[PDB]
Amino acid sequence: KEPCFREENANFNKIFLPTIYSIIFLTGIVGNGLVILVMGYQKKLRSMTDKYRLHLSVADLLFVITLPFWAVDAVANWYFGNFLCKAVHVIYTVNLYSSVLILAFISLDRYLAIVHATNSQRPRKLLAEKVVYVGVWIPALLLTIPDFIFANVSEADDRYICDRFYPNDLWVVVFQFQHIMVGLILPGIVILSCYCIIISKLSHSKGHQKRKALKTTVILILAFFACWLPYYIGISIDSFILLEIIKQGCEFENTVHKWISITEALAFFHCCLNPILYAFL
Amino acid sequence: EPCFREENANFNKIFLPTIYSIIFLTGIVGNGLVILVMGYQKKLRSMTDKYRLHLSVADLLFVITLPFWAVDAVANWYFGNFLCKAVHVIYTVNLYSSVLILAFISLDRYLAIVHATNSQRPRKLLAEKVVYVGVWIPALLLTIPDFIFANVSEADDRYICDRFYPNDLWVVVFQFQHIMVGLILPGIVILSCYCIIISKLSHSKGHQKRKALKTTVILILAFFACWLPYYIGISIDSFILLEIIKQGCEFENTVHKWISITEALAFFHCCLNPILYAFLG
Amino acid sequence: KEPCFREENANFNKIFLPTIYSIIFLTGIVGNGLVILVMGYQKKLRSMTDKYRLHLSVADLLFVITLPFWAVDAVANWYFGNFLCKAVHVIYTVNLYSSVLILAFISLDRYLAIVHATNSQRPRKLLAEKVVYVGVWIPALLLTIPDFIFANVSEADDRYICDRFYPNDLWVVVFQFQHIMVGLILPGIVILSCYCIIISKLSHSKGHQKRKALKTTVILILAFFACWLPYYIGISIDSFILLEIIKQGCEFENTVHKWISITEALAFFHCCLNPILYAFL
Amino acid sequence: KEPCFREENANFNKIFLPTIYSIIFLTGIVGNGLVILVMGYQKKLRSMTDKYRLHLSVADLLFVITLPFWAVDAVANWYFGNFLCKAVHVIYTVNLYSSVLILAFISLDRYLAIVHATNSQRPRKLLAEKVVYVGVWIPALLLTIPDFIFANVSEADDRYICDRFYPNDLWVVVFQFQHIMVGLILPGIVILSCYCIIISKLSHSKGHQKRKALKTTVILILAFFACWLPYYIGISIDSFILLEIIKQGCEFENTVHKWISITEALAFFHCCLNPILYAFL
Amino acid sequence: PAWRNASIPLFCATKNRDTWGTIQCLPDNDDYQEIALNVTEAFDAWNNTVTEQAVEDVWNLFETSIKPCVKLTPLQNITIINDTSPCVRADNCTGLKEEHYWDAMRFRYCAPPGFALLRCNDTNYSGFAPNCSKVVAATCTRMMETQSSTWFGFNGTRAENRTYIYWHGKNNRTIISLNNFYNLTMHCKRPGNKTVLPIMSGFKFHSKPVINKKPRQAWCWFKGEWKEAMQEVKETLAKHPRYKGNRSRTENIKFKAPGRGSDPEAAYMWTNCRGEFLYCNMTWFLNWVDNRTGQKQRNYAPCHIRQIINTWHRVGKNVYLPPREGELTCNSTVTSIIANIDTGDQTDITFSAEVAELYRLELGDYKLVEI
Repeated sequence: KEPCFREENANFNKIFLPTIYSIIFLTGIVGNGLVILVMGYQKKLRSMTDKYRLHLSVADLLFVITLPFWAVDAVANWYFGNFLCKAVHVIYTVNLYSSVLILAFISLDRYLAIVHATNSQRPRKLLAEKVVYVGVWIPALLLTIPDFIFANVSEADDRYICDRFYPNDLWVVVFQFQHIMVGLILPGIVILSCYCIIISKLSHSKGHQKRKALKTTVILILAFFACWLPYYIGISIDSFILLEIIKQGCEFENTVHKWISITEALAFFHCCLNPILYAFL
Repeated sequence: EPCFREENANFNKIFLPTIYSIIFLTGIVGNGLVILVMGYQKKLRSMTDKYRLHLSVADLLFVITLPFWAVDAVANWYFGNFLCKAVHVIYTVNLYSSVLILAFISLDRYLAIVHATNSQRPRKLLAEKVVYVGVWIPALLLTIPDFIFANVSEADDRYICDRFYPNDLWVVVFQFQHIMVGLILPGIVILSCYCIIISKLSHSKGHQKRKALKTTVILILAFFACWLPYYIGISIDSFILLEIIKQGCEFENTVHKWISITEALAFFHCCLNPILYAFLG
Repeated sequence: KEPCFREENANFNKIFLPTIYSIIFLTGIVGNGLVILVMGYQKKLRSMTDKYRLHLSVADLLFVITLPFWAVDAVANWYFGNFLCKAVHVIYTVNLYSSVLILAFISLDRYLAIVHATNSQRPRKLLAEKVVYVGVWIPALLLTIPDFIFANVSEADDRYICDRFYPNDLWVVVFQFQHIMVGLILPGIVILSCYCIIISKLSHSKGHQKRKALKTTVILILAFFACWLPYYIGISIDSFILLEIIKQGCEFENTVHKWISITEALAFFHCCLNPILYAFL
Repeated sequence: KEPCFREENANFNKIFLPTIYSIIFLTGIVGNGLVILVMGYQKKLRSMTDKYRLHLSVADLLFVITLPFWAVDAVANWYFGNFLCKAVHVIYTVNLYSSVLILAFISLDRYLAIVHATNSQRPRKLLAEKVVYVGVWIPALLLTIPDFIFANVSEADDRYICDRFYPNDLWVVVFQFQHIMVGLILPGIVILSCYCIIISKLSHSKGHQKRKALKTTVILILAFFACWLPYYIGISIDSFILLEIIKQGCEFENTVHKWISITEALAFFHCCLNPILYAFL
Repeated sequence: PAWRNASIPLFCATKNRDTWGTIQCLPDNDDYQEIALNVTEAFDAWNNTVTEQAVEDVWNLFETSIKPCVKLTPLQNITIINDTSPCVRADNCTGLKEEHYWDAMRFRYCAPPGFALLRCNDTNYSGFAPNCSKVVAATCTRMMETQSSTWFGFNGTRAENRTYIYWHGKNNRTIISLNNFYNLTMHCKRPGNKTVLPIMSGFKFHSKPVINKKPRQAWCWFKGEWKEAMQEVKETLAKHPRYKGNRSRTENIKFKAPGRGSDPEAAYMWTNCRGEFLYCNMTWFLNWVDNRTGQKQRNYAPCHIRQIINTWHRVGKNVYLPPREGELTCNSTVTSIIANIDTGDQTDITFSAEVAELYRLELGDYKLVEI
C-alpha cells in the first residue's frame, strides 16, 4: 500500500502551460475588451443573443484579468498571499459556472424564440432584463462560499503552493462530483433537449430562413462542449480513482494529474472562441 | 526468453475513454437528431435517406452500448457475462451491417446513373425489401460465432471479456475473415461500381444537374480512411499470430498499443452521417 | 571508432511505414485508375497540360502497382528474390527522376504558354507530342543502368534484405549527390527561372483571367516540392554524415536513418496529388 | 547548486532545425524575390500599405539570404570565420527589429487612414515617403551597435558556437529584457490601442465597406505575433530562471533551451507569411 | 569380553515409511549408543560383511523402487552461470549435441542380540587399519545414505570438517572425503514445457507458451569454494603415506578423466534426478577446477538424459521410460569423491565408477563381531 508516491517533476508542463496561458490571456483580454467597448458602451447591439454573449465576454474578461496569476503559479513558486488566492479561486469558479449557466440560458432563449415564436416576446425581454441576474449570477456567487473558506496557502518545503484544501477525501469526491453535475450534465440535458425539440419543430417548417442565425449559436455550443469535455472526463477519471476503485495505478494517477493539467490548460480556450466567432459569422 | 507479457500503456487508459466519451456524445446526439427528423417526421424525399436511416439506426444501437466499452477501457468488467455478450454482438452487427449499407448506397447509385432509363421499380425495391433481406440477416448470420465463443475471464485481478477462441488458428482465420468481409469484397464491389459510374459520367459530360453523389463519395472515402489503420493493424496482428513474422515481445506490445489507438481513431465512423447531414456535402 | 552499430530495432517506425504505404497504394490505384480511364481512354482532354498529367499518372501507376512489395519490406524481410528487388529499384528510380523532369517540361510548357502566347503554338504541340518522350521517359532510363547493375540482395542473418550495394563509400556519396542535383538543383532553377519570368510578365495584363489556370500548376509544383524536400534534406545530411566531416554522433546517425525512413514514407504523397487537383478545381 | 549540467546530444534538434530552416529559406527567397520583382521594379503598387510591405520583404530577403548559414550551424559547426558571424548576427537583429517597427508603422498608417480620413492626406504622403526610413531603419542600426561589438565566435573545443558572448550575466539578463521590451511592450501596446480606436470608430459607420481591405492587415499582425510569441515567452522565461529567481530546474533549464531553439525555428516562419498573404487576399 | 567375526546378516532400521523401507526394514527409534573400548582390532573397509550387506540392500532398493522397463542379461570466455541467468529459465544455453522414484531414504544397521558392531574411531583411518586403537562398540550404527552415483557422493553424513582419503592396499582405488566448511552444494534444474498465464486465446490479449524443444537437455550448477577444496584434496594426497609421487610438489598432481571409448558411467555424471538419470559432461568443470587456460572454464555442465543405463552392481543394462513432461529439480550436498589415483612422475587422479565404494566408506569403520 503506497500512500502517495508523489511525482511533481512536470518539466514540459512548466513550459507548455504558460505558453497556452499567455496566448489565451492576450487574445481574451484584447477580444473581450474590444467587444465590450463596441457592444455595451456604444449600444450597437440589435439581436437578442448579443446581451447573453456580452455577459459571456465580461465574465471571460474578468477571467483573463486574473489568468497571469495562474500562469505565474504554473511556472513559478508564487508569493502573493492568501487573500489574493481566495480572490483568484472565487473569480475562476464564478466564471466557470456562469459560462455554462448562461449557455443554458441562451439555449432556453433560442427554444422559446423558435417554438413559441408568436405569443412570447415579453418573456424574452424579462428573461434578458429582470430574471437574468437571479438566473446566473447570484447562484454562481452562492456556489463559491466553500471556495471562500477552503482556499489557503500551504506551508511546504518552500513551495508556498496555494490550492483548495479540503478536510478529507470524501469531501474531495462530493465536491468534485458536484462540479461534474452543475458544470456538465444538467445544462447538458437542458441545452441538448431544447435543441433536439427545436430541430424536431423545424421539420414542421417549410425549410424557412430562421436557421440562418442558428449556426453561430450551435457552433458556439459545440465548440464550448468539445473544449470542456476532456477536462471533465479527466475529472471523472480522477474522481473514480478516489474511493479506491482503480487504486492500482499510482503512477497512472500521476500521469492523470499531468494529463488533467494539460487538458485544464487546453480547456481554458472558452474565452478565445467568443471574439473569434464575432470576427467570423 | 520467458514468455509473452501483456501490458497496456497508461496513456491509452486516459486518452482512450476520452475518445469513447466524445464519440458517444456526438454519435447519440447526431443519430437521435437524424432519426427523430427522418423516421418520425417523414422528411424523406430521395432514395438514399432510407439507406442513411439504416446506417443511423445501426449507429445508434452501437452508441447506446459504447459507454460500456468506455468503462471497460479503464476499469474491470463487473457487469456480467450476458452484458458483454450483448455489447460484442451489437458491435459486430454494427461493424458488418454499416459496411453492407455503405456498399448498398454505391450499388443504388450505380443502378441510378448508368441505367437511368429502365430503373424505376427496382431502386424502389431495394428501398423497401432487398436491404432487409440482404443486409441485416447476413449481418445477423455473422454473429453466431460470437454467440458461441464470447466469454468472460479473470486474468490476474482484471476482468476482461473477448471472443475467446479455443486456439490461435481460429483467431487467425477469423481476423482473415474480418479482412475479407470488411475490406476486400465490398472493396472490389465499390471500386467496380465507382469505376463504371465515373467512366459513364465521362461519357455524360453534357449535363451536371445531378451533384448529390458528392456527399456519397465523401462518406465512402472518409469511412474507408477511418477504418483502414484498424484493418492494417489486425492484418499485422494476424501475420505475427500465424508465425509468419517473428520479432519478439516488443513487437506484439507495440501492435497492441497501436491497435487500441486505432480502435480509438477508427470508432470515429459513428459521427460521419450526422456531420455530413449538418454540412449537406 | 565504431562505424555504424546498426542494431536499433525500431517498432513504431515498422508500424507507421506499412500503414502509410498501404493508404498511399490504395489511393494510387483509385485515383490513378480513374484518371487513366478518363484521360487516356475516353480522350476527354481539352488542354495541353493534361497530357503531362496523363504521363505523370502513368509513372505514378507504375510506382503503386508494386508499392505493396515496399509495404511487405516494411513489415518483414524480403523473400521474393533479387529479380523483383532489381525491378522495384529501377521503377522507383525512373518514377522519381521522370516525375521531376516532367514537372520541368510542364513548367516550360506554361512558360511558352504565358510569355510566348502569340508566336509559340507549333512548339506547344511539339512539346506536347514528340519531344516529351525523348525528354522525360528514355533519359530516366539512361539514369538507371548503374542502378540496374548495382541493385541486388544481401546474405544477412536469415533476412536477405533488398537494397543497392556498392564496393566503396565513394560510389554511395556520389550517387546520393547525383540524386541531389537531379532532384533539386538544375530542375529547381528551371522552375524558378521560368516562374519568375512568367510572374514578371503576368503583371502586364489588365486583370486577365488566365491566372486561374496557373494556380493548379503552382499548387501541384509547390505540393510536390514540399512533399519531397524533407527526404531530400535528410539524404543530404546523411551524405554529409560520410566523407569525413561530421563524425561526432552515432546515435545521431541512426536517428538520421530513422528520419530518412519516416520521410521516405511521407514523401510518397507525390503519388497522391495528380488525382486530387483534378477532384478539386 | 549545480552550475550548468550542459547537455550533449540535442539529437532531434540537429535534424529538425535544418529542415525548417531550408523550408523557410526556400519559401522566403521565392516569395520575396517575386514580390520585389513585381512591386519594386514593375511598380504595381497602388495603395499605401504595400510600400511598408515591400520594405518588410526586403529586410526579409536579407534575412533569408543568410538563413543557410543558420542551417549549417544547426547541422554542423562553424567553418567560416568571425566577419560572417558578425554579419549574420547584425542582419538577424535588424530584420527582427525592423519587422516589429514596420508592423507598428502599418498600424499607425491604418490609424491615420481610418480615424483622420479627412484632414490627414499630406502627412500621410510625408509618412509614406520621407520619415519612414528614419522611423524604422535608424533605430535598428543604432540598436545593433552592441551586437556589432559583442558578436564574436569563441574557440570552443570542437564546436565554435556563434553566440553573443558577454563579460558577465547581468548584461545578458538586461539585454534579454530590453529585447523583450522592444519586441512586445511598446509596439504591442501601440498596435492594440490603435486597432481599438479603429474598431471603436468603425461602429459609427452604418455598415460601410471601408473595412474590407483592413482584415488582411489584422491577419498579418495576428499571424506575426502568433509565430513570434512562444519564442518571446521562452526568452522571458529564460530571463526569469536567470537572475536567481527559479533555481531548482537545471534539467528544466535544458528544456527551456531546447524549447527556445525549437520555437525560434518555428518563429522564423514570419518570413513565410507575407508572400502567401499576398498570394491570398 | 571375547568376540569373534561372524557372517550373519543384520536387520535394518529406517525412518522412511515407503514400501521398501517398511517391508525390508524396521522403524528406527534413534537408539545410537556408543561405548568406547580400550582394545585393538583390525578394520577393513573392503573386507567387511556390513559393507557388502549395505551394497546388496541398496541394489535391492534400486531394483525394486525405480523399476526399469527392460532388464538385460548377458546372453574461450569464462561465463560463470548462476540460477538467475536469462538462458537458464528458457533452457536454451549452448549445450551438448544429441547422441516411481524413491524419496529421501536413509537407514541404519542394528545388530541382533548377542552381536556388536565395533567402530574404529581413529582420525588417521584410511580405510585399512590393522591396529586401530580407538575401538567403539555400538549396537546400532549411524545414519547412512542410499544415493547411487559415480564421480561424487551426495547427502552423505560422514562429511566432516576435514579431508581424509581412503586408500585400498592392493590397487589404486581411492575414496576422498570433503570439507563441510566450504559449503559444497550443487543445484540442478530442468525447465520443461514453459506455460504462460492461462490460454487467453482471443481477438485481443493473445499469448503463446514456450514449449521446450530439448527434453534431453538439463543443467546442473555447481557451488562452493571448490578451488580451496581442490587444494585441500591435493595437500591430503601429498600428505598420504601411500603417496609415491612428489609430496613437496602439488603441481605434479593433476585431476583427470577416463578416455573416450570407455563406459559412459565412468566418463559422465551418472546420477539420478527424481527418477530421470542424467549424463553430464564435466569437461568445462575439469577446465574450471584444473585452471586449464585457453579452454572453456564453466561452473556448470550440460546434462543429457538417457533411457538406458548400466547395472553398477551386477552385469546387465536397465532401460527406463521416456521422460515425463514438467519441471525437474534436484538439490543435495556434495560429500565425497570417488576416483582412482595413479602415482608416478605425474600424479593422475582419474575419476572412477565404483558406486559401492561410497557405502564402503560409509560402513568401513564398523565391523560386526559376535559376543
